[PDB]
Amino acid sequence: QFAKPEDAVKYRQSALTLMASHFGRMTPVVKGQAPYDAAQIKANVEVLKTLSALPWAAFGPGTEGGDARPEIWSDAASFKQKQQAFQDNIVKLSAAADAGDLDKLRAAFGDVGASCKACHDAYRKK
Amino acid sequence: QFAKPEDAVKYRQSALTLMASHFGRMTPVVKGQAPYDAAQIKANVEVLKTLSALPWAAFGPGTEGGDARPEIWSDAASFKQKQQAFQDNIVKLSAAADAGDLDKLRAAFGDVGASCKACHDAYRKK
Ligand code: HEC
Ligand code: HEC
Ligand SMILES: O=C1O[C@H]([C@@H](O)CO)C(O)=C1O
Ligand SMILES: O=C1O[C@H]([C@@H](O)CO)C(O)=C1O
Repeated sequence: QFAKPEDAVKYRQSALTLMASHFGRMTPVVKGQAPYDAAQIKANVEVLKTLSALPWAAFGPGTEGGDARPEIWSDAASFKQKQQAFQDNIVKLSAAADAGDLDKLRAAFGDVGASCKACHDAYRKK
Repeated sequence: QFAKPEDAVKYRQSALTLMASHFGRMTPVVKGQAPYDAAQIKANVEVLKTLSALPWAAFGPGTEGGDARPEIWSDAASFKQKQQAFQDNIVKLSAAADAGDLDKLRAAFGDVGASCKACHDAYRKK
């Protein structure tokens, strides 16, 4: 869907920004600093679910740029396992949110965050 | 969810960018230049549905900036009717996509586009 590689870069950056917001806005809740409203979090995690699937299609062939390391393309199978692990942890977060269980939510939240960082450590420029 | 007004600006700009992409990528399909796969479009419109609800919460009190005109806040009821009309036209687009009907899709697509422009004409800086 991208006329030029820069358009793919702008899309994925925007998608990832929207993820950081829907993920990070729950930090005060999982820390207990803000109240836990199970329905609120269920709805937010549904949004995060949808967003979490979007960036990866914008790293298609020919879309080198931004802060994406070139190894995303030369090690396509590894990069796909980091996105899959992340998306599988998002499924676990959705399950915790759907269950309305704050303990399970904070554990699942931590697993998601670790998956973000694992990908950044390998595939995002400094 | 925004520490500073600039964070709300960056969020809404990112959300709107993701909308322009999920909306605009269907242009070749509604023009007949690309093939119509009803399931493909149904899935894409489901993404657009979700995205279409996101920008508005990032024009909250105190978030003046970007290319948002100040009248968004001083004429809050008018701005809310432009976002509601847009979101109602998104519902009609979802119905067309769910029905798998290209005629209905192209009419609903046109109505959505007109609603984007109507809001821009009143509330987006030049
Ligand atoms: C690899 C499988 C990734 C996972 C999982 C996550 N992110 Fe990431 N992120 C990745 C790359 C390769 C990049 C660079 C993209 C580019 O072309 O520049 C990023 C970038 C971000 C950004 C910055 C976006 C911007 O506005 O420029 C943010 C805020 C970000 N990523 C956040 C984030 C979060 C919160 C994640 C888990 C919920 C996460 N990312 C996962 C690669 C990957
Ligand atoms: C008012 C109810 C709007 C409707 C409906 C749509 N948009 Fe819009 N858009 C609006 C404003 C006030 C702004 C400025 C935001 C800011 O703070 O800068 C915008 C901006 C855009 C952008 C640019 C985003 C960026 O990266 O800076 C795009 C690409 C955009 N809008 C597209 C768009 C489309 C395709 C719409 C219908 C599907 C649409 N917008 C509706 C206000 C409103
Ligand atoms: O909210 C965020 O979480 C991850 C990372 O900090 C998790 O360790 C990230 O990159 C964000 O923007
Ligand atoms: O794809 C788009 O459609 C609207 C407008 O052009 C409809 O007339 C808009 O602002 C986009 O970025």
